[PDB]
Amino acid sequence: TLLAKAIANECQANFISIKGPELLTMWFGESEANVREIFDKARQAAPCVLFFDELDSIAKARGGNIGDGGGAADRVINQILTEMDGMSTKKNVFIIGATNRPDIIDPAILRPGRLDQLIYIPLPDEKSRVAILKANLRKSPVAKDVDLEFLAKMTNGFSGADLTEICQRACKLAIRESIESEIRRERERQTNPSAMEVEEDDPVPEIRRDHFEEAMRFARRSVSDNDIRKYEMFAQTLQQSRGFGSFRFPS
Amino acid sequence: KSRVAILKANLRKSPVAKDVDLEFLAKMTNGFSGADLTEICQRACKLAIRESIESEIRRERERQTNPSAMEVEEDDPVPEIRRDHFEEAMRFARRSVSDNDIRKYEMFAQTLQQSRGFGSFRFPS
Amino acid sequence: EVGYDDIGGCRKQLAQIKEMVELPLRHPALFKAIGVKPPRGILLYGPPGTGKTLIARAVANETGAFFFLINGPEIMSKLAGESESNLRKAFEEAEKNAPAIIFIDELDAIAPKREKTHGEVERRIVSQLLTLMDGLKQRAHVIVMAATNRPNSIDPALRRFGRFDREVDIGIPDATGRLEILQIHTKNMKLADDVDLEQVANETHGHVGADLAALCSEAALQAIRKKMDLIDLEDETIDAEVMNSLAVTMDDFRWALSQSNPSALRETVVEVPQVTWEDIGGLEDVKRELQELVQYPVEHPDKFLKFGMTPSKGVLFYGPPGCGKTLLAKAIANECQANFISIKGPELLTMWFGESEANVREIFDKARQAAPCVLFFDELDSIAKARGGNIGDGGGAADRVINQILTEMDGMSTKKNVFIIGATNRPDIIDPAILRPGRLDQLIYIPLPDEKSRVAILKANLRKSPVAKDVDLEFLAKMTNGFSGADLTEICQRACKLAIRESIESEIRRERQTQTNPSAMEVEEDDPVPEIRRDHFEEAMRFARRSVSDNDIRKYEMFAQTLQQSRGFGSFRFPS
Ligand SMILES: Cc1cc(OCc2nnc(SC3CCCC3)n2-c2cccnc2)ccc1-c1ccc(S(C)(=O)=O)cc1
Ligand SMILES: Cc1cc(OCc2nnc(SC3CCCC3)n2-c2cccnc2)ccc1-c1ccc(S(C)(=O)=O)cc1
Ligand SMILES: Nc1ncnc2c1ncn2[C@@H]1O[C@H](COP(=O)(O)OP(=O)(O)O)[C@@H](O)[C@H]1O
Repeated sequence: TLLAKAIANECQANFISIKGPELLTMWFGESEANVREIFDKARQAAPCVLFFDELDSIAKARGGNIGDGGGAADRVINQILTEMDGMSTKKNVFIIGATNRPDIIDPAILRPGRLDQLIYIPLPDEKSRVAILKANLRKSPVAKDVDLEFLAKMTNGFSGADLTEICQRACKLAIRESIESEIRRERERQTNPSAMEVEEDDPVPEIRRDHFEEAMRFARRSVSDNDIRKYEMFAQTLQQSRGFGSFRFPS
Repeated sequence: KSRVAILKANLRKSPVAKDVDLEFLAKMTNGFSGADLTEICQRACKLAIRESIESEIRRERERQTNPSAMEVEEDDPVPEIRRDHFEEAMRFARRSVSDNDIRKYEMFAQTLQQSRGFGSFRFPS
Repeated sequence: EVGYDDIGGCRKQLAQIKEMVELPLRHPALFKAIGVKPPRGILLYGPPGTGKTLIARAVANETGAFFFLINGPEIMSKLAGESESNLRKAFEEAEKNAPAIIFIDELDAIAPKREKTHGEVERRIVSQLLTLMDGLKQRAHVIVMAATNRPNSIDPALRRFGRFDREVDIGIPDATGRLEILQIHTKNMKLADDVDLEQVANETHGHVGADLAALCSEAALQAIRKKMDLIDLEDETIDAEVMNSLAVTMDDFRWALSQSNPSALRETVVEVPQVTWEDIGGLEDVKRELQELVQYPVEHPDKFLKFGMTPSKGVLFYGPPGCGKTLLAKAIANECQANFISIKGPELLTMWFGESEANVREIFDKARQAAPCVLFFDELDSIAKARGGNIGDGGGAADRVINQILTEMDGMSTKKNVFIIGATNRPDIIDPAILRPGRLDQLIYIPLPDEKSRVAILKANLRKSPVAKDVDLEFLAKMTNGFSGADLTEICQRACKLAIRESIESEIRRERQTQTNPSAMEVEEDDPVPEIRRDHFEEAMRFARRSVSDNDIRKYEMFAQTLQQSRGFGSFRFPS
């Protein structure tokens, strides 16, 4: 989702995001004409990047291992395909689809004239992890003592969500410690009224190494290696053959 | 290159005319296995042998009717596997290994791969 | 005034209207001495903005008939009890100036009742209009033409004999008609030399005559905004020479096209496909068979009648995806110069999910109106796949949409012009009833393109792109042992993409070089990559892939030999 937003920002084009709950609502309510309205709205706001976040939600709702007796076709995806086929006229709307379950996605979605350009987003690398940590912690006051590159490198396979959770937990620990400390310090001034008022400011003005260590103590890898293995399988399921790698013209 | 080498090795014993461009045959065989190339070579040799036996026999059958009739010229109707024999062989060319089970082999090779994320590993300087 | 020249689009229904109305109007005295009933009413229907009123006015002017226009809401906006007076007076006045043409624009407002018929006064208006329309005493020559978006929107009694007994669907103009509409709408703006109106016409798919006029006006306004505003020299009346100095550039038209929003892109297209047999490199047996089945009954109907044989009006293409079945259908339609209607799978799936199969009736009626036509049901197996294919539903292959299609086909053949073509990538799951006689019985198998076919496909895909003569195409086609048409198209597109990226990156760097190091003398070396080269194609082929596996080709071969002509009659000889 962030990548789609960034690409929209670079082109300075309007961004429309259709999350999975909206698609599920259209599917449960048997109201797919909303797809027509959504596409018309995207057409009006041109240049736009129409992003269908978590497009595989309907397939998951119907199953995924056994599912319904019928095929992958569903009402909402069929309407989306009809709108896309009737699209391209506008020359401005660009459809971006994100799916965590490529195996269950309808194959018709990937046919030419549809979302054919498949892009694989892998788990963030060490440098990518450092950047994600910096972005998450840009607003929060972080002490220079806490080394971020070391933390990013330490996280062997943490996802962006996992890094965000670690940062949020560290901030929560810092907030709780600051609140508890200033609360006690206020008792100390109520219990023993000091003759001269001299506030020492905040006992914890910025996030320190100990906060991050305690937060990382609870760090967790949300994404298991088996689902990464399935994604690697699909990626190599879009394999460019194995006999043309040396293709040379006759000269 | 491996296909060219396999074709050369299979045809070393058989007398193959220099005119036949074996590299073209190897490159045209997109995904044939070694067994398929050996089968093609064997079929070409069989075609050459059948043609030689039929032509020499039919010549002898006609010649034997008149005693000493035609000259004593020692003709070899087919003395080497010709190009037409190789086209004859390729007409029956078959792909033994389907792309799906090659997919399965590459799948097992990926599963055996050393995970991911340790490529950039470097000791601290 | 307005005439046939003003009427653009060359959509070939204006000719039909002419043939309809000359003698009733051009030769009115002739019908006095001959006992024949002329066309009392003609119902022109189609998408709004298609020039129906313009067509009626042009016909009235070119035939000399007194044209009378009865605006729908003009009478509807009048007070109840006196609007009926307006309609009656309109008919009387048109009666006085015999011959006369009475045009009722927006007829779906005066008589919108589709048997729902809400209200009270509107029922009076519809009934009185019915009395007047049926009250034509066949005296004089008043012809009542009406405009309506769709035939079913107006009251059915208006559609009955003697009120509106014949209908013409003006429909959306086509590329040729879009170009002619652009020419008619661009004749006094002094169009620039660079702009040709041909590229704009091709890119103008989905627009109507009103849309074309609006796009031209928007381009003119962009030209006026770009120039002559900077100078800001304005008076009560802009100087003619100053305004003439400007020329509408291609960029302005491109921006206008970007800002078009055509008013009915979704409407179904009835157009003669521009595809030709050249695009498909082969299928000679298939090409000849298609030529037979479609072209022979019409080119030589007499010989078909002589032997008492009724030609099959249905053909079902089966084969792997991306082999050109849709293109083959378009080519066969083009050779016969017959309108082509394509019903893709999404439409069938929409009708099935929505439980609305009456659309099949509407589709068949539209195909019937646009005769000669080739009604193609692309990817007809979509519903079967949606319901399953290996296990599927508990029921059989029968489904609502296919059943409606079968009913329409059984009720078809009367028209003698509509030809049904079906394409399916899963012949095994297709309903058997589809293949019964009187249906799509002629099964045609489209195999993977051969080496020569592959060469032709590559040439067709790369015809527009600048391809260097160095890159040998026959070698590439031969190299691709089993690539489908889609695979070859993907390879060509990837090569073009690589060339475009390289050209963009190179000229971008070259521009840095001038910005970083301003050269004393400006001497552009032109484009660093002017055409697609061997290296681009080699890199693209590096990613070439075979979409169609050999196992699905094996299943198609099985079905093909599942239509096996026995094994004992091959030597059948008569006793002599
Ligand atoms: C020239 C051209 C431009 C185009 O459109 C460009 C465009 N403008 N705004 C946008 S959208 C906005 C941008 C950021 C967010 C979205 N786009 C656009 C188009 C496609 C993909 N992404 C963007 C289409 C098609 C063509 C052409 C190509 C070949 C030929 S011929 C007969 O073979 O010689 C004729 C016509
Ligand atoms: C003579 C005839 C013509 C016909 O129709 C010809 C036709 N015209 N436009 C078209 S359509 C257009 C053409 C290109 C796209 C579609 N067609 C047509 C008909 C069938 C298949 N394809 C086209 C039907 C049936 C007959 C006859 C055959 C035998 C007998 S008897 C009693 O046994 O002696 C009586 C009548
Ligand atoms: N083929 C054409 N040639 C010239 N003008 C056209 C054409 N098609 C549509 N128009 C424009 O459409 C405008 C209004 O459309 P109209 O003729 O009233 O059809 P409708 O009543 O169905 O909306 C006209 O003012 C005319 O300029």
